[PDB]
Amino acid sequence: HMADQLTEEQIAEFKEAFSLFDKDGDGTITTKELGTVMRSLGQNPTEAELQDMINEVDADGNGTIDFPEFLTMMARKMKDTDSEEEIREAFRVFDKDGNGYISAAELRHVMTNLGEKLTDEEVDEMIREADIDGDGQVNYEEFVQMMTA
Amino acid sequence: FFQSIQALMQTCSVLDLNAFERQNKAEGLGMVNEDGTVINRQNGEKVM
Ligand SMILES: [Ca+2]
Ligand SMILES: [Ca+2]
Ligand SMILES: [Ca+2]
Ligand SMILES: [Ca+2]
Repeated sequence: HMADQLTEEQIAEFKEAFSLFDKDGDGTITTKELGTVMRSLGQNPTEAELQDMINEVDADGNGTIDFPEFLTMMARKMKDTDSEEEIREAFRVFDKDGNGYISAAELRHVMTNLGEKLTDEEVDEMIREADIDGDGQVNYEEFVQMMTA
Repeated sequence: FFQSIQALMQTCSVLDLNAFERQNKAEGLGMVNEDGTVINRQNGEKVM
């Protein structure tokens, strides 16, 4: 949903961008309006591709781009940036310091913040399971292949 | 009066396993809202 993907500030910024394209203010983006801003940016496209880049996001097929369609375009662009990198943030939650290894103390820190509590001994049980190298720290490579700590 | 009473009694709900099964899956998803985050919203029970 747009509320999940976009914040109030981003919606305001997109509206200003939409109004930059819509010099008329009627609420729709025509080919000439889209072509004008492209020339200001240096590009000189033809109407054949200019229509194509409109039809690619025009939902109702009226031939013009309104704000609901403009927001829907930007909502997809924000969403599809992250595809499978969600494990990177999950790794950094356990990795407080910022290096490439998860320490037992760092695993204690996240477990302390979470509801479940450890008796300072079973923390070694799952870290040695995740850490195959046996160095006492779980790196990023060990975390993605199998997640226990 | 009695036609209304009889109709009301026929619309009274009983234990529905299909509704119960749906709720168990629904509570297992753990949904949240956009503006902030709701902790397992307690919207109306659908079993009786
Ligand atoms: Ca216009
Ligand atoms: Ca349209
Ligand atoms: Ca670390
Ligand atoms: Ca290791």
